[PDB]
Amino acid sequence: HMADQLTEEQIAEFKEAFSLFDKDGDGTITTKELGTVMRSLGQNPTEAELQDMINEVDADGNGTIDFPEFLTMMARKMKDTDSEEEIREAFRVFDKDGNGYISAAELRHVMTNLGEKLTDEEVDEMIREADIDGDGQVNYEEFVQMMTA
Amino acid sequence: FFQSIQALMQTCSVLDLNAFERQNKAEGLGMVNEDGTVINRQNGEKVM
Ligand SMILES: [Ca+2]
Ligand SMILES: [Ca+2]
Ligand SMILES: [Ca+2]
Ligand SMILES: [Ca+2]
Repeated sequence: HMADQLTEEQIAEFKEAFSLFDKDGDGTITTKELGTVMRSLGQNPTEAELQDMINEVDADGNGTIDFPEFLTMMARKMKDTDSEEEIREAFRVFDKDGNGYISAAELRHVMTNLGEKLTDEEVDEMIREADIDGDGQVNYEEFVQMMTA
Repeated sequence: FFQSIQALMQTCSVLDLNAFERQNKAEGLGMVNEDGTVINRQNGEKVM
């Protein structure tokens, strides 16, 4: 949903961008309006591709781009940036310091913040399971292949 | 009066396993809202 993907500030910024394209203010983006801003940016496209880049996001097929369609375009662009990198943030939650290894103390820190509590001994049980190298720290490579700590 | 009473009694709900099964899956998803985050919203029970 747009509320999940976009914040109030981003919606305001997109509206200003939409109004930059819509010099008329009627609420729709025509080919000439889209072509004008492209020339200001240096590009000189033809109407054949200019229509194509409109039809690619025009939902109702009226031939013009309104704000609901403009927001829907930007909502997809924000969403599809992250595809499978969600494990990177999950790794950094356990990795407080910022290096490439998860320490037992760092695993204690996240477990302390979470509801479940450890008796300072079973923390070694799952870290040695995740850490195959046996160095006492779980790196990023060990975390993605199998997640226990 | 009695036609209304009889109709009301026929619309009274009983234990529905299909509704119960749906709720168990629904509570297992753990949904949240956009503006902030709701902790397992307690919207109306659908079993009786
Ligand atoms: Ca216009
Ligand atoms: Ca349209
Ligand atoms: Ca670390
Ligand atoms: Ca290791």
